[PDB]
Amino acid sequence: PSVFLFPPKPKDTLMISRTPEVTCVVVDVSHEDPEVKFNWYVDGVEVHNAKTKPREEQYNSTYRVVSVLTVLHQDWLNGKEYKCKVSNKALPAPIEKTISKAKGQPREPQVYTLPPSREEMTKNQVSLTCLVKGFYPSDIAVEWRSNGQPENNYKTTPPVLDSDGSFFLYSKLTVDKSRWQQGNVFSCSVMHEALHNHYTQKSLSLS
Amino acid sequence: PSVFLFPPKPKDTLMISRTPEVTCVVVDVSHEDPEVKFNWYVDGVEVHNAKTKPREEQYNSTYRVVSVLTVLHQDWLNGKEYKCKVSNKALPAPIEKTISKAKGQPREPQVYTLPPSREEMTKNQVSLTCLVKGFYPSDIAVEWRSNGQPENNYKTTPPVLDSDGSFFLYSKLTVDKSRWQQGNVFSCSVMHEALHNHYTQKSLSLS
Amino acid sequence: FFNDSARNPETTNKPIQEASLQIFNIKDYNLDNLLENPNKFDDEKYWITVDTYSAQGERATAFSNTLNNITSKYWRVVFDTKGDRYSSPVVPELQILGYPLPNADTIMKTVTTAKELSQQKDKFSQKMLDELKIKEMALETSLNSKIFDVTAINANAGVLKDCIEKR
Repeated sequence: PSVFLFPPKPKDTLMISRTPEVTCVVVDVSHEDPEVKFNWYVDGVEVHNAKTKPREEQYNSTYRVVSVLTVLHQDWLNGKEYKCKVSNKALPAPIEKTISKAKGQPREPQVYTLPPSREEMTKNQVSLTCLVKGFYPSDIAVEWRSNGQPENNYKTTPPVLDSDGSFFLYSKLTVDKSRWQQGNVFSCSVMHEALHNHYTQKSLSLS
Repeated sequence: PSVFLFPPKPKDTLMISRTPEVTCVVVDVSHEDPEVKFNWYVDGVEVHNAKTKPREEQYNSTYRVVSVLTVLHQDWLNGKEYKCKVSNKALPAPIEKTISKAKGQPREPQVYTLPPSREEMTKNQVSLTCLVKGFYPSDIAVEWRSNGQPENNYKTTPPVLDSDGSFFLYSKLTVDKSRWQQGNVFSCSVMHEALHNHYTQKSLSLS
Repeated sequence: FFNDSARNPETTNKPIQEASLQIFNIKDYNLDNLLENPNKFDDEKYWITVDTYSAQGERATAFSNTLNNITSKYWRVVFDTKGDRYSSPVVPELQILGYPLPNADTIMKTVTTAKELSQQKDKFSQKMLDELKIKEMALETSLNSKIFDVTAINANAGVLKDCIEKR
């Protein structure tokens, strides 16, 4: 049996209204003895508020017992060690897995909105860019919104390691040229632990 | 023993002067019987021109036998199945792994250079951006160069899957504001199989 | 108000160390300033602290305390754990308890003004000043009655309403 502990979504840990989860998947679980007892610790403080997720509809082959744990934002951001101790009857002794936030001096993300290229103006659609650099750790979330209304058609690149040691990423908002030329507002909404209320915006419009 | 077949570098397969390699790593190799016989096939045509790489430094524990194969560009671009058949004495029967180029209609990368942000002009350094979108497959390479001289300080994001089905990526060239304001030329040099000579450039300068 | 230990006994959240229930200073400032601009109005100066808390003891499920018959419909409350970076307050529920009473603001304005008139020594004869106190204590009795009859409060308020003359 193999264990796979996973961290919470950046967006969840940087917004108190949302609820972050520390998932502990267990694959290749014994078909003979499928009993799995999860024990959850947070710096030794064993918690008992976990929730085993229902056995999803895998066709055959291997049992995959997931176990979720709802976590406090502060506990994650402070960087407490969440430990998932899996216990199987087939297993001679329990498998432990530990995870925590990236350990290092946090840095503020410099957010910059870039307009469509001079060449791309010929095309019927345009690409609004949002550069986000000089931030640490990689835990970050970005969103677009046009005139308050959250945007649908955009994509964000993974955090890429910069030369100095910080990370960076871009986010491409694909919109029609009509809405750009007409003069709407589009706002890149970055979210990082080293910001005011873990939040900041940069607007973008035609000039 | 686990086998890990890897494709060639995009830059190597798109330049005939460079030589592409199809690496076949083998990890968790038997400590008792460390003999590994690699067999290499290309659509059944067994080739015998491979080279087992010397055991790199390594930090003890588990043997990691790498095996490289030099390949023809045309054979990769045509999309021939390179198969790595690992054979160990401890292993009851040989492990095979197969790899090929991404199968689908190739698409031309639309290259667009974007200048530094209006806000970033206050900073002592600036970030020259190069958007590259609407291309397939993900096999692509990008480079900057200022006044002919290849650039050092830049980073390129991984190919990200776009909404339509194509990929895209950005490339951030970090330079001093002096060289930008003075009025140098910086050229984003994209390289993709669906281009003229697998190559195209877009220059960027102050206005 | 409750601590997180109320909701989850075995919680890791730090309890509220100090808190302050407050009411809006309706007498001084304008009400429509708070409605339009609620951000600006978020300082201790603009509100009136009716009761405070200071956890000078062991941890508890909740803190509760009586209040002196308040009406002010707009409230402010603050919660401080004092636990350094990332020490968010957790209050499962905040209870402001009382009784339903139509025009509770008008009724209590009658009592507070009736006290101010009895302060005026050289205003009216003792014969009418004594009539004030008997009408005011009648109402205040029905306010702090164990059984809360609203009709009795409305009656004594109506008696004391037109009793105020002014000069």
